[PDB]
Amino acid sequence: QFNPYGDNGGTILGIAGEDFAVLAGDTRNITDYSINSRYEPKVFDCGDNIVMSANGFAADGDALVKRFKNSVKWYHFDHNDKKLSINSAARNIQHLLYGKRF
Amino acid sequence: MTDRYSFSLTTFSPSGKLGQIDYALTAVKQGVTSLGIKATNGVVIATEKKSSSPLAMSETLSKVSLLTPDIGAVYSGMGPDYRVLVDKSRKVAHTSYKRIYGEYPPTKLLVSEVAKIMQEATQSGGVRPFGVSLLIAGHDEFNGFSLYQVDPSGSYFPWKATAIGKGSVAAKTFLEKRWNDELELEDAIHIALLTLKESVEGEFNGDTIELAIIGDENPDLLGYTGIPTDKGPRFRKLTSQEINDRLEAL
Amino acid sequence: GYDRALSIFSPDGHIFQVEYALEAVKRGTCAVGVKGKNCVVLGCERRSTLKLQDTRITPSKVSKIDSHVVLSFSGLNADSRILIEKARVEAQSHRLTLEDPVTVEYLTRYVAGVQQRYTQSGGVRPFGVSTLIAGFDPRDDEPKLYQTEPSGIYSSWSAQTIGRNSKTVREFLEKNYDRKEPPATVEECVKLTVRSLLEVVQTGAKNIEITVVKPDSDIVALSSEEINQYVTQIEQEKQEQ
Amino acid sequence: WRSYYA
Amino acid sequence: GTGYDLSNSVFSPDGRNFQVEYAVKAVENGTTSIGIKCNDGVVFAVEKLITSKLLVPQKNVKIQVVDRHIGCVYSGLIPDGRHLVNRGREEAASFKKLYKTPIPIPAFADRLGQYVQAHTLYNSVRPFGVSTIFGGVDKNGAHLYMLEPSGSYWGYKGAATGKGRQSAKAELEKLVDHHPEGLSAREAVKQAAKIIYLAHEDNKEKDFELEISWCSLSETNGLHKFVKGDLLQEAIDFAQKEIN
Amino acid sequence: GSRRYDSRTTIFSPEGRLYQVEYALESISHAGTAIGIMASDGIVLAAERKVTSTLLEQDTSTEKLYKLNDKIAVAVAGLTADAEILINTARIHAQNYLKTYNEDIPVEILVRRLSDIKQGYTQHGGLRPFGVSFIYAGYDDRYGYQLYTSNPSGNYTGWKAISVGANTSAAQTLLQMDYKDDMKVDDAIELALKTLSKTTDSSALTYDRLEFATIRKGDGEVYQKIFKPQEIKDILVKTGIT
Amino acid sequence: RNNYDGDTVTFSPTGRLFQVEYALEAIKQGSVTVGLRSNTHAVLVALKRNADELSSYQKKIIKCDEHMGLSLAGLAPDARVLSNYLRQQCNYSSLVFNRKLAVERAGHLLCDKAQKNTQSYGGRPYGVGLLIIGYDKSGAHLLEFQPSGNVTELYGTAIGARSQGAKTYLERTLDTFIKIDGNPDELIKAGVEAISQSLRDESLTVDNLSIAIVGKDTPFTIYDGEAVAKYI
Amino acid sequence: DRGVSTFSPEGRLFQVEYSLEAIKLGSTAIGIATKEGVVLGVEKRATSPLLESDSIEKIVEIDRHIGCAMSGLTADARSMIEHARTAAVTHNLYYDEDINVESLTQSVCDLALRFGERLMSRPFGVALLIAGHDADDGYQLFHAEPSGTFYRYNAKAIGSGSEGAQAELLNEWHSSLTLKEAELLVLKILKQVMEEKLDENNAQLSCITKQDGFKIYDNEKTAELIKELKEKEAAE
Amino acid sequence: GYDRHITIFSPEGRLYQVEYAFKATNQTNINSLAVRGKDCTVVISQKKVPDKLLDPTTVSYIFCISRTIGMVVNGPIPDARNAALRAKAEAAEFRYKYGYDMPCDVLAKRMANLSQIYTQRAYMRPLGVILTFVSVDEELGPSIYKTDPAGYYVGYKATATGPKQQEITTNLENHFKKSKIDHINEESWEKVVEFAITHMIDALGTEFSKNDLEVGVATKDKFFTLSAENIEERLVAIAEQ
Amino acid sequence: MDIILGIRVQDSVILASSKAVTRGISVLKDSDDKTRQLSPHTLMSFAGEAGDTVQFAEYIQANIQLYSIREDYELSPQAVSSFVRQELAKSIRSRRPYQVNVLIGGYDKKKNKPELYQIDYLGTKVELPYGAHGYSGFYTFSLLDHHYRPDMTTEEGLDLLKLCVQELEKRMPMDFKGVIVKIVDKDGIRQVDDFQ
Ligand SMILES: [Cl-]
Ligand SMILES: [Cl-]
Ligand SMILES: [Cl-]
Ligand SMILES: [Mg+2]
Repeated sequence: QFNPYGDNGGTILGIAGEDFAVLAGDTRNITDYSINSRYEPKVFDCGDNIVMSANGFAADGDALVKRFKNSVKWYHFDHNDKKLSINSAARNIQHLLYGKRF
Repeated sequence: MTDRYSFSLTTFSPSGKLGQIDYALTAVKQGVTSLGIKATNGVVIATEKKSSSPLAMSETLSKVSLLTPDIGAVYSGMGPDYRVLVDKSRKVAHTSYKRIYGEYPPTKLLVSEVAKIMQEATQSGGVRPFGVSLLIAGHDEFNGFSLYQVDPSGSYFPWKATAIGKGSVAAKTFLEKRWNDELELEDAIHIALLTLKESVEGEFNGDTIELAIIGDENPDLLGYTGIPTDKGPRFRKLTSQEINDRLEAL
Repeated sequence: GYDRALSIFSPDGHIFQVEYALEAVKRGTCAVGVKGKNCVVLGCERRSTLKLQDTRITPSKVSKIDSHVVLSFSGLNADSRILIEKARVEAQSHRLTLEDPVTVEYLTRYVAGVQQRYTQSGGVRPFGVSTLIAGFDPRDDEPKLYQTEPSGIYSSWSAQTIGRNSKTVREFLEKNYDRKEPPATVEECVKLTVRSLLEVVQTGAKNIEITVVKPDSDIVALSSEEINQYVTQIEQEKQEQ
Repeated sequence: WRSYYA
Repeated sequence: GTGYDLSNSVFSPDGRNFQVEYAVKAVENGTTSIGIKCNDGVVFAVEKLITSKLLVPQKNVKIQVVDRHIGCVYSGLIPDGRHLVNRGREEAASFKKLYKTPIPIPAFADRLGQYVQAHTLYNSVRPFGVSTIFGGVDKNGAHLYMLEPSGSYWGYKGAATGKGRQSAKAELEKLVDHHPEGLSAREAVKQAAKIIYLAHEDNKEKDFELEISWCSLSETNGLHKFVKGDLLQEAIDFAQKEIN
Repeated sequence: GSRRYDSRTTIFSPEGRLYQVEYALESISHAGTAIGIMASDGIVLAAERKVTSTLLEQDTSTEKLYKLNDKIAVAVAGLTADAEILINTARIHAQNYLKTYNEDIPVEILVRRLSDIKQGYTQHGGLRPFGVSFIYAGYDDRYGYQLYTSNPSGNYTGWKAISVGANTSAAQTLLQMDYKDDMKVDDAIELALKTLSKTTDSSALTYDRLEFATIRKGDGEVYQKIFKPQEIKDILVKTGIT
Repeated sequence: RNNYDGDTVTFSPTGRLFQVEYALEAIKQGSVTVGLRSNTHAVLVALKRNADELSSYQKKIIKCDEHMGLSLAGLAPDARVLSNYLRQQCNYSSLVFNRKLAVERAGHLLCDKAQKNTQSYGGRPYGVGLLIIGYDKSGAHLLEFQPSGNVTELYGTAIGARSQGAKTYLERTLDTFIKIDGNPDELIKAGVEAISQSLRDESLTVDNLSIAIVGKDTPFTIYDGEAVAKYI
Repeated sequence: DRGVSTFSPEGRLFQVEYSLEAIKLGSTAIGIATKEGVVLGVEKRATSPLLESDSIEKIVEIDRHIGCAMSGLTADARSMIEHARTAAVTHNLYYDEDINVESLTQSVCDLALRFGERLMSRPFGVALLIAGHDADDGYQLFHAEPSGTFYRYNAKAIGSGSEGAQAELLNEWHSSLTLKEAELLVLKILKQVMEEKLDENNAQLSCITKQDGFKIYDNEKTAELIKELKEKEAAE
Repeated sequence: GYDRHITIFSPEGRLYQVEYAFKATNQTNINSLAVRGKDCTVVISQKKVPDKLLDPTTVSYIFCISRTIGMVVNGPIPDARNAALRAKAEAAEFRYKYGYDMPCDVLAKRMANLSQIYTQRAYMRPLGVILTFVSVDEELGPSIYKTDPAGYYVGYKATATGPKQQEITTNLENHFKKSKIDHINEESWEKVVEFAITHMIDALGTEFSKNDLEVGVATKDKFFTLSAENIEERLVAIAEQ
Repeated sequence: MDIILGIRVQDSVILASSKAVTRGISVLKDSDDKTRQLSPHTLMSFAGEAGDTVQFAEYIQANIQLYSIREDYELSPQAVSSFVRQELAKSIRSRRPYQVNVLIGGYDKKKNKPELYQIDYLGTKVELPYGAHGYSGFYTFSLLDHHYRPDMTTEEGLDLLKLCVQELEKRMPMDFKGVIVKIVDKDGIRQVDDFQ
C-alpha cells in the first residue's frame, strides 16, 4: 500500500543561554541504511532572529519550515513590519502543526 | 453567463390581472380550433392540420399525440410549446407513476401533472407561461372515459364536450346543441367532423383533419401476444382514409 | 439565487424600505407595556371591525418565548411569526449550550439582530414589525421591558407603546408614570395599562387583552371577566365631579 | 472638498 | 435602437444587435494591425502609437503567441484582447492534452469564435471590444483568420482592422496583384512594414513604433517568432524607400 | 444586465403595504364566494363556481372544496391552480406530522404552516405571491370544530363564520346579523345557502353552480361529506331556493 | 450618457465604457505621485494627503516583495485589494518556482485581474491608479496601471490631480535621468523635483513626503518622515 | 434604479456617498488622544423620557486595550463590533499577543466594502471612532468610515455636531494635554452642540489607558466631572 | 414596453424577439433550396464572396453534422456555427447512448426543442438562423427537416429559405403540382443537383458561375459537398439542354 | 451495562436508574442521574455509549420543550415516544449513530393513564407494563412476571422494585452504586429520595 511517510534520520539540539541561544543538528540525511547526503542542512534561519528545525520525515520537515517562513513574511505585510516575538512564533507554529492534526 | 433571472416574470397588476397569463390566453385564441367530445364508450379529439406550405408534408407533423396507451392530447395555441409539453407529459407519466405503481397514470392525475408544469411557468423565475390550451382525453379502469381542458394558468376542468381556439365560442354552442349523455362513439365522431366543418373554410378532408379516439382496446396494436391481462391500447389516431369514409356518409 | 438589494440608501441618506417598514407598524394594532415594582404587563388591542372572529383560536398578540419571557408586537402579523419562531428556537438553544435561560436583554438583542440582518441582506425585505419583549431574568426579581424596530435598534423602557395611535398613548404614559414610584401592585399596574389603551380603544373590553408576567416564570393572561372588571371602575372614576 | 482619495 | 440598444442579447426590429455594433466602434477606434498570408506562413504587423516619448521603446509588446505555432494580434480594447488570447491558450492546451497534435489553425479559429459569439448571447455580458488577426502553420498549410466582436470569422489572404483599416485593405488588395503567384515569407515581412507605414498616415499627429512577427514553415520551422534585429530594420528601410 | 426587468415583488409601498399582496387580494375579490359557518355540532362549507357551462361535467369537477386530510378541508378562492400547489404541500405536511407523532395534525398547526409558506413568498426570493385565499374547516381533539382563513400575506385568523372572494363585505354583514352561537348544523347550512343567493352576481342560485360540504359528528368519530350534484339540488329545495 | 453608464456591461453608441471612465475620474482626484527609473534603480515619490490639521497622512506606497512595489492614487481600499493580489502572485512565484516574479508578468497579471471587472455584471471597475517599480532579471522597470486594465511600461510618469506638472517635466528631463546609474540619492532628487512641479499652494514637508527606491542590490524600501528630510 | 456598486460621473460610489449622509444625522461622538490615554464620549439623546438611558450603548469594548464609539445607523454597528472583537480574540489565539490598534482598524474597514450584487446588499450606515493602546505606537485614535478608509486623529468628532465641534478641537488640542483636560474638553464640546442640557444621563464618558485598559465611566464619575466643568467655566 | 426586449408575451400574444430573430436570418442575403431525389437529397445555396481578401474556401453555410446528416444555415455565421457545433455534439452523443445513427428528423426535433427554450427562458436570445437538415434516412428515406427561431420544425418535399424564398417556393410548388409526386424522379444525384440549380435559376432569374453556388448531397452512404469543379461539370450539363 | 428499570403501576410510572459512572478501572461517580425531564409529565431515562447518551437525551429534551412553548400544550407520552423513535430510527442509518437506549415514562393527562415505553438505539419501540435495557432484564424479568399486577399501588410497585434491585445486587458482577428512583403521575415528577 502507498505509505505517505518516511524517515530521514537526523538529530537536533537546542540550548538556551542567558543572552543567547543555539540550535544544532547533524548534516546527514538517510534512507533505511543508505546515505542521501553528507551535508543537507536542516537548521534554518527564518528572520526576526528565529532559527528553526523540523527533524524526522524531511519532506514534511521542509514543508513546515517553508510555511513558517511564509508566516513571517505575511506577519510583516499585515502588521507594519513588526518583529515576530519568539513566543508569538511558538504559538503560530502550534497552529501550523495542529492544522494537520489528522 | 448564467440565468441571472431569479425573479418572477408574471406578477399581479393593480387590477388583479396576471398579465402574462392573459396574453398567453390571447395566443391560444388565435390558434387553430381544436375540440373534444365524450360519449358513453369513447372520447374523440379533432383539429385541423392547417399546413404552413404545400411543400410541407403534413404527416411529418402530429397535433394529436399519444401520452399513455390510454390517453391522448390535442391543443390550440403555440405548437412548439405543445411539443415540449408532450415530452414533459410522457416522461412524467413514467417517472412519477409507472416507475412507482406499475400502472400508467389515470387521466385526471396526468392532467393534474401537466397543470403543475404550466402553473410553475406562471410563478418561477425568468420564464413566460406556456401559450397553449390542451384537450386531454383518455380512459382508466376506475374512472372510465374522460375529457379535460388545461389552460396556460394551470387550471383544468372536465368536459362532456368543448372546443378551444379560433371559432371556439361558435363551436361550443354547436356542441351544446347536439350533445346528449347517450351518444355512441361513432355518433360523436360524426358530431366532431360536423362541428369542425364550420371552423374550417378551405378544403376539409382526411389530409387536412386530425382526429383520434379513446375507445375499445386494440389488441392488434399491442405488438406481442401471450399475456392475457395486457389488453392493448385504447388510444387510436384515425387514418386519412378512415376519415374520408365518414366524410361521404356525413 | 435572487439577491437583489432591496434595502439601499437614497440620496438624503435614508433607507426607504426600512422606513416604509416602520409605516407598516404604524398601521398595526396598538401594543403597550408597563413596568411595575415586581411585575411587567403587556396589553394589546383587538381590531373591532371584525365581530365574528373566534377568540379561542385566533392567535393572541402576546407570545411566550420561554417560560419567563413574552413578546408582543404591532405590524404585519405574518412577519411576527418568523421573529417569534426564531426567538423561541434560540431560547431553547441557549438553554442547551449554556445550561441557563436567556436574559430578557439577550433574547431582545437576538430578535433585533435578525431584524437588522433583513435590512442589509440581498433578496429580502425588512420586517414590518416592532416588538415589546418582557420578563424577568432567571433567578432575578427586577422587571425588564424592551422595544425593537424594523431597523434593528432596541432599547429598554419603563413603559412604552407601539402601533397606531401610540403617540397618544405615549403622551398618556409620559404624563402618568412616576419613574421614582412605579406601580407598586400587580392589580394597579394592569390598571395603568388598561387606562392607557382606553385613551385609544374606547369600545369594549373584548377588544383588549392583558398579560401579567411575574418573577420566576409566572405568566398569565386575563379573561374578559377579569379585564372588563378593570374597564368598569376606570370608566366610573372617570364620571366624577 | 474630498479627502477620500489617497 | 429605440430602447433596443441598452442590453446585449437583444434583437432590434430589423434583426440587429446594436451592442455588438457599438463594440465595433471601439475596434474601429483602435490602432491599425494586419496580417499577410504567404505561400508557407503568415506575417503579423501592428502599429504602436508612441503616446509619449516616455514610453520605453521595444517594450510594450502587442503580438501574443498561442501554443508554439499560432500568432495573435488585435485592435481595440487591449485588456479584452489579452482576455480572449488567454481563453485561446487554455483552449489550445485542452485540445493538445486530449488529441496530442498541436491545435490545427481552423480548429483554433472556431474555438475563439464560439467563445466570442458566446458573449453575444446574454445581457449579463458585453461583446469583445476587439477584432483579432491570427493564424499559423498546421498539418496542411498556413492559415490567416480575422475575428469580429459579433463572433464572425473567415480565412483571409490578408486582413486589417483598426483606424487605418481602409488604407490597409487597399494596399493589401494591391499586394495580391503584382506578387500574385505567391508571396514569400520574407517579402511579406517587407510588405507588412510598408502597409503599416502607409496606414499610419491617419494618426500622423503622433509617432509610432512598428512590430512584426511571422510563422513560416521554411523561415521559422513552423514556429511563431518575432521579427527583430536586422530583418526588422531591412523592413523598416524597405518601407521608407517605397513610400516616396 | 437583467436587473432592468425585475418587478420587485417583495417591497413595501410608501404607506407600508405590500404591493403584490394587495394586488393579489384585488384578484381574489373577483373569485366565486366561499363561506364557512361553525355550529356547535359541525361545520359547513359552501362556495360558488365562477366556471359554468352546460357541457362542463360537474360530477367529476372540483374547483373550490378540497380535502386536506380526513379531518380538515379547505374552501378555495383565487387562482385555482395556485391553490393546488399549496394544497398538496399541506396534504403532505399532515402526513409528515402523523408519521412523526402518530397523532392526526392539530388543525391550527396545519393552517400555520400553509400560511408561513405564503408569508415566505412575501419576504424573499423575488417571486410572486400565491393568489389564493383559504377557509379551513377542521376538527381536532383539542379545540373541537375550528374555522380559519388565510390570504396571500400569510396572515391567518379564526372565525365563527366567514367568507372569502367576491362580495365579502356584503356577505360578512349578512353573517353578522343572522349568526347565533347556539346554531345547529342544519341551521348553518341554510344560513350559508341564503347568504350566497343574496350576494351572487348570478341570476339565481342553482345546484350546477355550487360546491358544498359538511364536517359533522358521525360512530364516535367525525365524518366529512362533500355533497354530490344531486344532494346539492335537494338541499336547495329543502331550504326553499328552487 | 445617462442611458449607457449604469454598469460595465453596456457599450456607448460611440464605443466607450462610461463606468470605466467614471472610474478614472477617481484617480484624477487622488493626490499626485511620480515614478521614474534609471538603468539601475527605480523610484517612487508620492504626495500624501491628510484630512485635518489633526489627521494623519494617508499612505501611498506599498511593498509587494523584496524587489517590487507600487504607489497609489485614487480609492485607497482598491489599492489594498490589488496590492494584496500582487503580493500573492509574487509569493506564489517564489514558493512554487523559487523564481522572483518578473515585473512584466506582474503587469500582465494585474491587467487581467482588472479586466475581469469590465466584463462582469454586478461588479465595478477598480477606482485607483498604480505606479509599479521593481528590479528583475531584465533590469529596472516602471509600470503604469489604469483601472481600464491597461498596464504600460515607461521610463517615468505621474498620476493624480495636477499630475501634468510632473509629467511634462519628466518628458523634458528624460535623456538626463535615464543615465543616473549607480547614484540613487541623485535619482531620488530627480523624482523629488518632478513631483514639485505639481504643487499648488503647498510645500513638501517631512509629514507629507514619501519616497520608495529599488534596484540592483537595493531592495524595495520606503522612506517617510525624518528619513526624507535629506531631500528637501 | 441603478446598481449598488455603480460609479457616479464624478468618480464616487453612490451608495457609499449616500451612506455618508446618514452618518451626518447621527448623535455626536468625540475622541481625544493624550499621552495619558484616550477619551471617548457620546451624546446619548434619548427620544422619550420613558427610555431608560442606560440601555443606550454607543461606546463598547473591543478588547481590554481597544474601545469603540459609534455614530450613525447604530444597528449597523453590531456586526462590525462582533467582527472586531473576533479579530481581537483570534489574533491573540494565533499569536499569543494583543492585536495592534491599526491592524484591528484595518480589519474593520475590510468589511466596509464587502457589499454588492458581494455578501451584504448595502454599505454600513455608521462610522467609528476606535481608540486604543498597543506597545508599538502607544495611544491611538482612528476614524473609520463606510467608505472603507480610515485616518488616525489626535482628536476627532463625528455626527450632528461634527462640522463645528471639529473646528473647536483644532483650536483646543495640543500634544501635552492631560487625561483630565481631555475629559473636560470632551464634556465641553458635547455640551455646546447637544440640543438638551448635558447631564450625566444623556452623555457618556469612557477612556482607555495602558494600566487600566478600557473603562466606561459610571454615571457618578461623569457627573462629578460635569460639575467641575461648569465651575471652571463660571470661573470665566 | 420591455416586452419588446425579452422573450415574454405582448398584450397581442406575440413574441417580438422571436419575430425580430426571424428578420436577422435574412441578414446574409443568401438563398437556399433543398429537394429529394429517388435515393438522395440535394441542398443548394448561394455563395457570395465580395471581399477580394477572403479565402473563398473558408466561406460556407453548409455544415456536415454527422456522416449522414448535412445542415445548411440561413443566417449570420456566428449563430450558424454555434448551431452547427451543438448539432454535431447532439449527433455524436445520440450514437454513443443509443447505438444507431441519429436520424435527420430526430436531430431537427432536438434542435427545435432547444430553440423553443430560448423563446421561454428570459435570459437567452433566439438564434437568428433557420436550419435545414437533410439526409437519406435508413428508415424514412431521403429527408428534409427545417427548424426556425420560433421552435417550429417540419418535413418538406422540397423547401427554400432566404429573402427570395417566395419566388423559389412558388417555382417548386408549380413543379410538384404538375409532377404529382413528392420527389424528383431521377436516379442520379448528379441529375438531381442539376434540377436544383436549374429551378433556382428560373426562379431567381439569374445565371450562376461555378463560384456562385455551394452544393450538398446526401446518399445512403454519406453526405458530401461538391467542389467548384464538380459544380462546373453540373453547370456545363445544364447549358446542353 | 448500566441499570435502566421501569415499571408502570396503576396510577404512575416508576423509573429506577443505576447511579454509578465507571470509566475503565475507576468508578468516577456514584450519584449520576441518568434522567432528563422531557416535560412536566414525561420522564426519560437512558443508557449506552459515553457522550452519545446525554447528547441525545438533552437534544430530545430541547425539542419537546420547544414544541411545548410553540403550541402552549404538552404532547402526550405516546406522541413523545413516537418522535423519539423517529430520531433514533433516522440515526441508525446515519454516519455515526447515537448508541443510546431509553425508557420513556409519562402520565397522559388526557387519558389519565400512566404509560411506559421502551426504545433501543435501533428505534425498536414497544409499549410495556415493565421494561429494562441491557442485561438488567435478565435478572429482573422473572421477578416482575410473577409479582406484577396491573392494579398495583405506587407503594406496591416500589416494594416490587426494591425486590428487583436486591436481586441485581446479589447476582450481577458490577457494583452499580444503587439506583435513583423517580415517580411520574398526574401531579408531575418526584424523586423518591430514600430508597434502601
Ligand atoms: Cl418550463
Ligand atoms: Cl437572511
Ligand atoms: Cl496624527
Ligand atoms: Mg412551495
